[PDB]
Amino acid sequence: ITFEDLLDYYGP
Amino acid sequence: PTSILDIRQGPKEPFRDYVDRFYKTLRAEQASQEVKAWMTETLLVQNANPDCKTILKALGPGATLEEMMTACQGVGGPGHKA
Repeated sequence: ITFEDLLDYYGP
Repeated sequence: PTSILDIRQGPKEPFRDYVDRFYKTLRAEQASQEVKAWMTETLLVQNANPDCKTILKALGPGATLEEMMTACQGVGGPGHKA
């Protein structure tokens, strides 16, 4: 997984 | 000042908790976005505990975070009061 995946998961 | 390199899953820590700590520390890390992607792609699995690491390696690089969470559910746990 990528950093963008973490951003999507915990974000916006 | 912490480093993403310092974030490792506890011996009995739920994978879900470790990923959250990893994410919070990585947000603060002073590195390019491209490097942050690489850190996520490599360190998250590498610094998981042995039992989760085994599971994550089996799932393979195409797995989503949601799939990883499901696969590691209850590893170290189930963490109910005795």
